[PDB]
Amino acid sequence: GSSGSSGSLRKERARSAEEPWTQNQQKLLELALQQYPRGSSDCWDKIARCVPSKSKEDCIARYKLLVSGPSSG
Repeated sequence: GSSGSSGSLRKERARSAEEPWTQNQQKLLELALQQYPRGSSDCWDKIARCVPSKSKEDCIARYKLLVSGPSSG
């Protein structure tokens, strides 16, 4: 765009802001989503516990995709 310094942020692997989910994390979460269903902000706070890699906030940001995806049977 226009020659500017301050503004929005650009994606970059280096930053590693939104790291991927390993077979483990993806699992620890799923299994959790079952034990700690929707409810109070605390409900999730617990889900993040089973995930020593991702945090509560991340757990919720991942759920959207988990529920926003097709699944046969």
